[PDB]
Amino acid sequence: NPADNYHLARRRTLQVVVSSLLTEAGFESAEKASVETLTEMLQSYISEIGRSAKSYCEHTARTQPTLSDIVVTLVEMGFNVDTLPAYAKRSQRMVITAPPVTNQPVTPKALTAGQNRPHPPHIPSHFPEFPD
Amino acid sequence: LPSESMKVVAESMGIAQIQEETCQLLTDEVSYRIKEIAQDALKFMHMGKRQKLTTSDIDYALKLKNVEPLYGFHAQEFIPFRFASGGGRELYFYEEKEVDLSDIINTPLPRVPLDVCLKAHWLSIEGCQPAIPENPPRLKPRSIHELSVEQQLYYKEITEACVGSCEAKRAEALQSIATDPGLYQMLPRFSTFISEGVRVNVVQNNLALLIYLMRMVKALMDNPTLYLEKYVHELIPAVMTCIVSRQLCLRPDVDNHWALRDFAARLVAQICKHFSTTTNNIQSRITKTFTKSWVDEKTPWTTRYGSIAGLAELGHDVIKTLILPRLQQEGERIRSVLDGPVLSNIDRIGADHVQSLLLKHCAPVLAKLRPPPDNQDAYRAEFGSLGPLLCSQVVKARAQAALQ
Amino acid sequence: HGDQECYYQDDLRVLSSLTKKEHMKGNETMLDFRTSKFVLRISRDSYQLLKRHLQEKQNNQIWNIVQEHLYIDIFDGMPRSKQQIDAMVGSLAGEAKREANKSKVFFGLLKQDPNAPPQNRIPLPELKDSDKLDKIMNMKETTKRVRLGPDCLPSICFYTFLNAYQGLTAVDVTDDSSLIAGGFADSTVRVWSVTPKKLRSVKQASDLSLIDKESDDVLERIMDEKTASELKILYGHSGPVYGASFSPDRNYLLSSSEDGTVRLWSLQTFTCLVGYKGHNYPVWDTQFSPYGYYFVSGGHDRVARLWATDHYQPLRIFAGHLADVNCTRFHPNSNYVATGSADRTVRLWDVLNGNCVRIFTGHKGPIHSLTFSPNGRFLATGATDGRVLLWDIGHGLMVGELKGHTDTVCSLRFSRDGEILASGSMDNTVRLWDAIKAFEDLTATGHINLPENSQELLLGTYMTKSTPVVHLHFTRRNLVLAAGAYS
Amino acid sequence: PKDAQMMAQILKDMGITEYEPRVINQMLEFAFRYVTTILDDAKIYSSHAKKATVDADDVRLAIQCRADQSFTSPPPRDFLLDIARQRNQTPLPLIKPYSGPRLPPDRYCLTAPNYRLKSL
Amino acid sequence: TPLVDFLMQLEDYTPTIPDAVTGYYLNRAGFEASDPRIIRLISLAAQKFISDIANDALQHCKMKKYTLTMEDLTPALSEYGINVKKPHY
Repeated sequence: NPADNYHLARRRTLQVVVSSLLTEAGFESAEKASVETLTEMLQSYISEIGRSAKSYCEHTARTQPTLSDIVVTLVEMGFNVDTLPAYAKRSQRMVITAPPVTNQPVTPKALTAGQNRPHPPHIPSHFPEFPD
Repeated sequence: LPSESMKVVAESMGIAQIQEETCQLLTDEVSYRIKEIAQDALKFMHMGKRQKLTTSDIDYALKLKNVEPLYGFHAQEFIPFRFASGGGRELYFYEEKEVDLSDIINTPLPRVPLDVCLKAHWLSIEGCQPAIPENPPRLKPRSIHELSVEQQLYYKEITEACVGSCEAKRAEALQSIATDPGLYQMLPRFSTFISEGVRVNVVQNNLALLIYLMRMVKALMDNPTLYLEKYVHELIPAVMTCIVSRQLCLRPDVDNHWALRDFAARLVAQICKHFSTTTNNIQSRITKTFTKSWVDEKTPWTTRYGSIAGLAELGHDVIKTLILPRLQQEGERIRSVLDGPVLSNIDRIGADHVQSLLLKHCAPVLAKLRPPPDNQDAYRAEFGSLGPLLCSQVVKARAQAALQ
Repeated sequence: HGDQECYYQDDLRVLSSLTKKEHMKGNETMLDFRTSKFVLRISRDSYQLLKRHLQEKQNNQIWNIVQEHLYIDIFDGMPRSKQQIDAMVGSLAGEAKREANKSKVFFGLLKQDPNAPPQNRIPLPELKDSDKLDKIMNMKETTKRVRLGPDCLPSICFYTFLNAYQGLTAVDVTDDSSLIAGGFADSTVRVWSVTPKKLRSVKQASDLSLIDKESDDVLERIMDEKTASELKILYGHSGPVYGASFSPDRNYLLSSSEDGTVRLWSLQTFTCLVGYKGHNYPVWDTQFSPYGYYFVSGGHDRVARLWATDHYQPLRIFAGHLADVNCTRFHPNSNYVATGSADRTVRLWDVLNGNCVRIFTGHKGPIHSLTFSPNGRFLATGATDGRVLLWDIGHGLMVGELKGHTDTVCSLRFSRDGEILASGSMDNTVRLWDAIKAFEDLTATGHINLPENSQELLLGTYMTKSTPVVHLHFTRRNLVLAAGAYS
Repeated sequence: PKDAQMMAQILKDMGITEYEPRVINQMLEFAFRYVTTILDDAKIYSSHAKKATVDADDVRLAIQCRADQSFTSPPPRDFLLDIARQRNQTPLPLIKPYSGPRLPPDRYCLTAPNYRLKSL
Repeated sequence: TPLVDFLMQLEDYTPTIPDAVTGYYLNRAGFEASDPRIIRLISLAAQKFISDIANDALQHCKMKKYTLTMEDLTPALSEYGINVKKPHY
């Protein structure tokens, strides 16, 4: 089902991220409810710097946020931003792969080519052709 | 809510010895807030045009009532986690409640679906709804045929393209058969053209004429719109006949192109075996004809090979229960062809093909029900037909399983 | 509660929850119902039997509740039938007075029409030479425009949104069928070009400074070809975008959302220009004026604001509804704003003085679609009861009722001539109604005894494949466009 | 569960026929959050009054002091009609004929030079 | 300015969260991917927040390791001012 795969391709990528962050100097074999708790706090954290750094830049009449809008956004969430250059240069740092794409073939359809009929003058040429 | 449940929550928190009127006071307050939110989450569902009440509707209904759609955790600080939601908790009633932390990493991530695009079509053409796949659809008077002349011309073009003079013409005509929604009410004339064709096309064994008709049958079957089991009885003999009949042309060469016919033909018959199934009519009838073709004495090495192939793709259990008590007869037939000594007849070619097919089926039939121990000379208890080469085929199957 | 009418069933279940006082002190719809007066239009032949049962002191307390909480508006005429009373009731503070529906309404079109307002009544913007160039190619489309009627039924071209796994909440098409906007639940607006002409942004300010102006083609030399797509996504709402409205000059997209802001997107730079923050609550609809300067936005805070794209604050606040202003539609002369709502009333508002000049009651559910006739004399409204009620504006007698649809009628439009009203609902059907035979007949009593003309007024039903018809549009050559988000 | 079968009857009494499996799970999560913040504040109010048993007046106090802050409402009708008539009295302004793109003052719009960092 | 000198070193250094997933939850809130190094700082600031909680819940598990529980997250988030809830369903 590609309908719930719109959400589950990115939430089950955040589950691999928390599973990769709880292994770095830490756990193996965590409880199941403790993983869906922590990946819910992770999605709610990315969605909160999304809403608040957009609010801080648009308060200053801008549309896309700079660095000075996030270092005030993270201050208003209590982050202590200066410890982040040391966290980025870990030797335990890992990369979680992005999710796969549903349309792997992209163009696999031979199609059915049938043309008959024209257009009456109240239908312009850019509308689809009348069928067979 | 049940008051008993609220007592369980209260005594699991440190608040013991609560009265019933104290406990009933909790379950009418919280049952109102569930009713207040579900009535308020139905506003987002009706403004969604989705009539679904998704999990995100309660996240906006909570935020509307100035309550954090915070689930499972509540921040009395609020600053880090404001009215933005975290998407809930993916939890179940029948869950395991403990997982390994490397099981979640090693599983493949789901595919991000396609982005939203805008396609246009026609709901109505001057009042009439077209039957495109984007839409739901005394002298007696001189009668008219039930086909239109556009439909009759379409039938003539599709049938003259499906006899395979040009390959691109065939392939489109086959895709046109495979997905025309209005191909019902023309289907008697297609079934009659197939059936009649194979019967006057085996009078002289014209292999292409037959390979094209079997591809037409396969293109008729995978069309989802048309209703086929009214023509299923007519279809079964035509698909079956190409696979096991004698070849009036040359058996030795276009042997393989005839086995490729038997393949795309085993496809239509396999569809007949899997679809259209009621009690004891179709599958058991073709199984009985295949078995009395096999138990047949002095059968043609072409009919024999075709019937062997036909009984071979009957699935997992069919070769598990049928090919078992017959290895000795297969070996004796192979030994007679080998004795010859004349190689003029197609008998030697038929024998080699039959033995190879039987040996491959026997290989997994063995890989499937038993360990791969003693793969050197234990198969000599089964007349030593495939032996170590059969063991190597089983090992290749095991390697494919390891790759999976 | 059991001996009530069947069309009050969603009204009583809000009352079954209300059992405490403090539950009702924060409802603000039953708080305004308790202080207002039910209007209750009755005849004088039936009021004499009522007052001969209430003026006596045997009852003497239900008469005290009637003369405290109920208005009674008396008309001299025949007592109405039960299927005529059923057609014009269903709203809290229902069946409003005839003294509200007797004000003079300038329901005529601008340029003699005696029902037309003067051009300087509402200060409408000037007609520029590029806007005068639009009407030159508009009347070339009117040359190919077919007369629809009940015989030449129009062709419907459905523009379905195929994937749409973010829920599509708002569609608009430009007046010439050239752009299609989509408001989605993932807080995005997406403009699609439907003509074979890609969406281009204008060049940056460094590129415009080197070219020269007044080159009599500068409307092509400024368009950047480096930015040319068949789809432009607009970000900036923090919530699902519920309204979408194009401007008649094909710039200036409008969008409103759950976050309480109305946003004005440019279609020359494809950025956001203004965020209009007057509601703190979900703005359910917005629409530009048909002349393109003012716009009206209705929200959850039970008002509709009139903005002007020049002020950060509104000009008119239309604050008489008792529930959410679901729809907001301008009149074709843009002197009047019709606001349907969730308290089952439709109200016309004069742009001068902000006064409610008409109150149209008779729907059983929240009104989810309004449209005006191109004459300006009629108004079609649809709601969740599947009823399309056709109202007069000079008389507002709702001369017709169309009851073919099953679920919520979410889109209405008349033809370009006015020959056919097209209705699209959640039944996945596009019904066509004869909008000439519906108004053929068109007081002193407030009703016309409307018939059951629904069967005669149907021209077609046109079931759609699992796709709710969110928008209905009429091409200037009288071709129906519809957009749905296939589910 | 039982606490979950009553939640499907609160929705069905409100006419909600079609829902999601997790709608019930998070209304129970809100109902649990709401009762463990009434009763948490109820024993704070009981310790203020110095009684060892949290009785019904403590829950009456903790409900009406949580409903005074949490569950708000839209503004009332006598407040909306006063700010309407204060606003609708001001006449509509005239329009300058060729002012250009009609916008608010630039401190009320979102049109600024909108800078970004140099990549180095 | 250290934090400007830090962000200019992020054309390399793929972080623990991908930018296709961090950028998805930023696009959900209106934040659009202008600079990919800007995403990697937000992905680093969200890692450091989760890592500081899992490093402080480990100290509340050594006194009573080898399993993270809800009774370890409860005192770990209590100094943060966050009252975590047990599902109890």
